[PDB]
Amino acid sequence: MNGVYDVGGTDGLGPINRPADEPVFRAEWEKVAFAMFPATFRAGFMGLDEFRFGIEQMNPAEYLESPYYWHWIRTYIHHGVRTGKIDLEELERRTQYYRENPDAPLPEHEQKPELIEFVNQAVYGGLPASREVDRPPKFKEGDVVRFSTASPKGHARRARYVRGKTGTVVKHHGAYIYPDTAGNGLGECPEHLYTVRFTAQELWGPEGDPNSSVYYDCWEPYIELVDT
Amino acid sequence: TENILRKSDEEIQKEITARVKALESMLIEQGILTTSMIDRMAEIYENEVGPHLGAKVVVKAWTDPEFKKRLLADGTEACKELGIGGLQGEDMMWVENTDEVHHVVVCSLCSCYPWPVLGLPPNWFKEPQYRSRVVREPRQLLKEEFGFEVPPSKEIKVWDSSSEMRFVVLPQRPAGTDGWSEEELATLVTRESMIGVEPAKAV
Ligand SMILES: [Co+2]
Repeated sequence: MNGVYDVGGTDGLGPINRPADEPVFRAEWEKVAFAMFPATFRAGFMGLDEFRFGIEQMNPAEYLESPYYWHWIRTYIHHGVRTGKIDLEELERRTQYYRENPDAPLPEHEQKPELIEFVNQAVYGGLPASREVDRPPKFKEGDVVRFSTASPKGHARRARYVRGKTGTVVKHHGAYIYPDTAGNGLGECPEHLYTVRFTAQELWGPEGDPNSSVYYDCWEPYIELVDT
Repeated sequence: TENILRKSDEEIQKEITARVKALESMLIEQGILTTSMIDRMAEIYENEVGPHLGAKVVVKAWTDPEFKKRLLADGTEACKELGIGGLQGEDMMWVENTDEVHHVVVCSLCSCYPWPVLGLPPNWFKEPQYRSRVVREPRQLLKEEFGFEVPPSKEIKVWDSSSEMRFVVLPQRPAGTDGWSEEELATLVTRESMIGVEPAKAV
């Protein structure tokens, strides 16, 4: 989608706010928001691509100025409601309850060893998106390609700043989960992945740095051949 | 930036805390989230996984030309030699800074970052300001924000992580470090040097 979240190239966002140092978690709620990622993933709320799409659909003004982990909370609620796993009305009732009673206890619950096992496995083993496909790669290193000008309303990894631009294939990484299908609940539908080099001049016109290039990853359908 | 429509940081924190505890209570009742699961995830990224891991990879590459070749050929496989890898680092591609080239990484579309070697990203990396400007004015940004002046003649390669491939910068080894031990060299490798916003520590 042509969301405001796609900030690459956007002007007027202001200076970088960078403290000399900071903690990993600035508040207890952040630790909870963070841990909810593997929890909701295991529960089938969404996959990684869908996770991103939920954030992309946020109110832009809220996205631009809210604490980072709040974005995660928004996507959990988004998918919880989508899948019917979260009743919004009950969530709103409970929110007011904790506003009035912030120190009220959490529900009694049993600890589950399977959830710790999942955490350790996911953290140290990872969640690889690499997949094997039957089709051979259409492109190769050195090929000059042009990025699609398509503008899907659903999830995609097509930054507005690279659309319609011409670049050179730097490397073929093999096939991976395709965002355009995965983030929209249409499955993995793996596609070959390539890193493509775009000169700053090609991307920004004369306002671009005469000696700079941007490397951007493109799934096969994103690019078409110009010169072999 | 100032926004006359925005509540105070205190009110914002109070609202978020209530909303998160509410959502937390519901996921707990559903049996998909537990207090131990939360504590374990927090424990890992607060004490176990961090930039000291990436520093180990960097110093091995600086002192082992063969490992350096393997690292640049396949980052994931190379880091596995040191027992480093996992979540959000399943696919890593390391890029080497030289006298002619400088690399800098970003996730313009969100906040993608190589957690296995750098831990969780600092807030500025995830925010709109850095993400929007680095792909458009990298040279000016590095100088203005990080006090790092990269010569106009030296090429700046910006790596935008639009896929699951995670890019990590192998900074140049600082001069005056001939014969240093891997432990001594590690004191010069910063999280910033592996993102490309700063070179490794001088001297
Ligand atoms: Co990201």
